[PDB]
Amino acid sequence: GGWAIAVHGGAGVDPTLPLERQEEAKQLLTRCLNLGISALNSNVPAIDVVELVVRELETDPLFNSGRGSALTEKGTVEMEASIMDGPKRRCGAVSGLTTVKNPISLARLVMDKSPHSYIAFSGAEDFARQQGVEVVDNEYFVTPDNVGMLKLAKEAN
Amino acid sequence: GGWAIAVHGGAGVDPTLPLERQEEAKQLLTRCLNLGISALNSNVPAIDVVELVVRELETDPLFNSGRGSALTEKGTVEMEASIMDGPKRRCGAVSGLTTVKNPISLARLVMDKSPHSYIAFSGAEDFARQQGVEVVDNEYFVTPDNVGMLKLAKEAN
Amino acid sequence: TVGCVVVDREGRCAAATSTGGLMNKMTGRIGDSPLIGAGTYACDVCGVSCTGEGEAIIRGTLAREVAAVMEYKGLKLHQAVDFVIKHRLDEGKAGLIAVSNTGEVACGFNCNGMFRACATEDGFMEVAIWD
Amino acid sequence: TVGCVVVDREGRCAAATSTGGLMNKMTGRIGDSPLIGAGTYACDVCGVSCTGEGEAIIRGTLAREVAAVMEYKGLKLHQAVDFVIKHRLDEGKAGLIAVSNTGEVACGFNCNGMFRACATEDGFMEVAIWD
Ligand SMILES: N[C@@H](CC(=O)O)C(=O)O
Ligand SMILES: [K+]
Ligand SMILES: [K+]
Ligand SMILES: [K+]
Ligand SMILES: [K+]
Repeated sequence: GGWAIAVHGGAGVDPTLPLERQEEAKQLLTRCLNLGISALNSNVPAIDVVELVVRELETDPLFNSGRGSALTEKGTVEMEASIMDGPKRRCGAVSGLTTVKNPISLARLVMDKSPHSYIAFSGAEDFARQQGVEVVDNEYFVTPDNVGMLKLAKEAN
Repeated sequence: GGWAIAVHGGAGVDPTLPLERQEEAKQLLTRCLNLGISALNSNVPAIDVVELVVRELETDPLFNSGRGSALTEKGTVEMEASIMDGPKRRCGAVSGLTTVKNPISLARLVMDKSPHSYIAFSGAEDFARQQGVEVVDNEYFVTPDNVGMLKLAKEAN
Repeated sequence: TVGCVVVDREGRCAAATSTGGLMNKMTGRIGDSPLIGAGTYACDVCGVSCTGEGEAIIRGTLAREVAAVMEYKGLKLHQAVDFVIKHRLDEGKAGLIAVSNTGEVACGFNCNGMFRACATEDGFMEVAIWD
Repeated sequence: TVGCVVVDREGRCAAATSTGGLMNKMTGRIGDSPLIGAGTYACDVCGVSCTGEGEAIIRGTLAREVAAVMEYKGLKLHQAVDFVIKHRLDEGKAGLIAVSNTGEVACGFNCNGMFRACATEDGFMEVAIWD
């Protein structure tokens, strides 16, 4: 009858992955879970905890989201996310984000500050600026490893 | 063990819609169902029938899809569509279309001729050209009937 | 929004939905129509296409739900349809059309009306606006 | 893909999923992550977040299914997740994490591994990749 929380960093793991990269991933999961654990102890609502925990997962370049996102055929980043509040089944979702620092919070904002449930690409970029969220150039989200992964993926084809 | 088919043109009827407009609507619905009925008597697979019937619904300017689409806050047209084939639960979807003459057919193409289920905005426009479907200027989609209803809607705030 | 659901002589269901979306909608707004499980769904048992308030159809997963209540509550098609309109809408206005793999056909809605038409091979045929 | 599911002390569920999508995806491709009912779902009885092969999770309506088999088959949270995973994936590889309104927590997948962590106020805590 008390709080619970899960976090994930994606399914499908490289079996060729170094022990150290694996510890780093674990460190990250722990830190994020911990933000959640402490938040639930201070009695913050479940809907706020999912957002703040995902913000940390987006900001750290390890996993495939926010900074460190996978790359398109074009070598750029297009991000997307969704959030939902159980009680009254409230929903927000975004796609085609190119400059928005934390997609999950824009989704949260679609839920709370727009008549819609899902806004995408240019119109979602314009929503970002109306809501004054932190935005940045696309290059910010692109990391070296993802660039190497893209080359390797293009070659498998 | 027999075929069945339904066809719709949107829930939410003008509570006072003229008999005149009602007859047009029923006639269109009849014409569309007929294409469907005939296809089914000739043993066309269901997935082919839904597509061909919705093209007729998209081309005719009466309902809100294709030509005759509702307008965005900017007074243009952004169209979306999806399609699914029951037996293997195969999917295709498109959103943010501005030039594609028949959105449902692009969605069929996503399902059959792309590694993805869902492609939207610019990327979907590009896929339209990669697949050589009929494209036109966005103006083609705007009916004077719709321009009027937007003016009326934007004032209604 | 326009749509079409079919079950053929082979028992195969399929569904298709296409729309311009909500009038005056914000640029880039995406409704229920292109979202599998929301505006459109088809599996072994049925084929469904929805129309109405997108935001309400999305949070209701309406199309998938028609299939869900038949698989898990074992309802009949016409009931599944009507169960779904009653309990998944919560002040939202929507409707939908559906076929089953047994050659059944249903509509359902909670709006003043829905432009629809349906037929079966034994020769049923209705075209309707109100009801 | 990354995600978090949470039930608080009030028994309220919520879920969030965020991603850069699939490496080398075509421009404008949308996966399961921003799709309510596929990648993310939360209701009265649960909160779910999925990751894995978008197309499988999408056709699978995965996140909504965990809730459905609870609300319609009466199954408890852990049974639900195993049910949806083993008996609703079909050759597609995906995982999910989920929370119940009763204070329970659950992970589940069919691929080689899933980066994940869960805690339960019982002082129960764990963080894994394989298993
Ligand atoms: N389903 C459409 C509207 C309609 O059904 O007429 C939407 O919400 O975008
Ligand atoms: K990240
Ligand atoms: K909203
Ligand atoms: K039309
Ligand atoms: K495909």
